[PDB]
Amino acid sequence: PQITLWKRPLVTIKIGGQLKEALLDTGADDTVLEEMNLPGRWKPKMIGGIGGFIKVRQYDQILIEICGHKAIGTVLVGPTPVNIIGRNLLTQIGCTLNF
Amino acid sequence: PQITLWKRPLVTIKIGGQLKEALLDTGADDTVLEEMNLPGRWKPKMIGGIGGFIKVRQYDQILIEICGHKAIGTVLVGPTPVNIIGRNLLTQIGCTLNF
Ligand SMILES: CCOP(=O)(COc1ccc(C[C@H](NC(=O)O[C@H]2CO[C@H]3OCC[C@H]32)[C@H](O)CN(CC(C)C)S(=O)(=O)c2ccc([C@H](C)O)cc2)cc1)OCC
Repeated sequence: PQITLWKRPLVTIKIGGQLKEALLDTGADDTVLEEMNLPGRWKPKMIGGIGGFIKVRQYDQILIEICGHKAIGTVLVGPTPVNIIGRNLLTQIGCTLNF
Repeated sequence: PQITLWKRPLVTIKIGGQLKEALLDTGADDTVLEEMNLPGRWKPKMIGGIGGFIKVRQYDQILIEICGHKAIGTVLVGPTPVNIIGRNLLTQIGCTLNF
């Protein structure tokens, strides 16, 4: 689909078998989701945003379906203010900016 | 044009008579620019994201040119780590997400 930006580009995602809402975020290198339970191993990681750094849990090679498009990649889980889909997965679903 | 997301969507902007590099950021409601001493009145504001909040100065009705496309709107100035073009201006240049 084509998504305009008059509203926040929020979409429904499916991860770990559960539905959530997430923001398509071209300014994010990586994908960061609010605190949740995901199966499998994970490693601690740090990520920095506009206000500083936070501790996240890094889950690699995670299946995630974004607006009907499948991706398999890295998902960071931690105290982000909002579920954000970053470029690591936006590229997988073929997302581009156009103007 | 069409901008793929393999790398950060960085573009040249013109503001306050100066050229700068800025990120086309669909995850940003508003536009946040590096410290610059723009003329005119402003009001203080707090904006937050990953890692907490920072203090910025809000200027209204500021003209920005983004890849040759002109836009006019609110710009927040402060110690942001990167220049962020948000939806308030991205809409004005007809920017969409597409997949
Ligand atoms: C020298 C390098 O600096 P740095 O590493 C941080 O640099 C960056 C800082 C911020 C961004 C943009 C930001 N992206 C990330 O947070 O992405 C995270 C995850 O993926 C990683 O890639 C990039 C960073 C990591 C979002 O797109 C937009 N945000 C909102 C989302 C969170 C809802 S927002 O910015 O908070 C924000 C909030 C309110 C408003 C107005 C008020 O509406 C405008 C903008 C990009 C790079 O230093 C660390 C201290």
